[PDB]
Amino acid sequence: EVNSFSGYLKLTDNVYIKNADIVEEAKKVKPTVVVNAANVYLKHGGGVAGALNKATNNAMQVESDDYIATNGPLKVGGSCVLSGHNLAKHCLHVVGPNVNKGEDIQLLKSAYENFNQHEVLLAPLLSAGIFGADPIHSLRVCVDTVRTNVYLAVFDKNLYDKLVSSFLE
Ligand SMILES: CC(C)[C@H](Nc1ncnc2[nH]c(S(C)(=O)=O)cc12)c1ccc2c(c1)S(=O)(=O)CCC2
Repeated sequence: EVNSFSGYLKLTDNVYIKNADIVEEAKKVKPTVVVNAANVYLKHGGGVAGALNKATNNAMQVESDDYIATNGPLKVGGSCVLSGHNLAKHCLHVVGPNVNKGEDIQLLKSAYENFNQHEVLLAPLLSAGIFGADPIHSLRVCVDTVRTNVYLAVFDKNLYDKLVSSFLE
């Protein structure tokens, strides 16, 4: 079956959320698009990007190095479409701002705007974790910006519960 997301809670008409590991969701669902929380040189060294690369047995990193050699780095707030390998038809590599490294939080709107070129996506919460954005603010920007159908996988029950409570205020 196509895009068989299960156990998500619908927040708005086009935003759904689950307490789940995006790598395990991608292997089960085989979505048309999985979003990677990338950096501008597509170096998948840890966190979500490192885990998605490891699940492709490093094929995503080799493909990413070839893209950067020909095209140069991405900009913060930008994206590129590459192969999904065994995880999806396509991977949309999106660069959210890293607030812990001084990047502008306003670019989080530009980052989520890349999702609107794809009808259905499996995604992480952009700029959260060690990128330093406030995760409740990242969910609000996602809900206000994305107009296509996005399934957010957030792999922490404590954070998932705080995000659903904040949305339902
Ligand atoms: C907030 C946090 C619970 C979330 N983590 C995750 N969310 C969803 N699926 C996950 N799998 C794994 S794993 C066990 O394969 O490493 C982690 C994970 C997350 C969301 C966004 C970002 C990060 C982390 S980061 O990697 O710190 C920096 C880039 C932006």
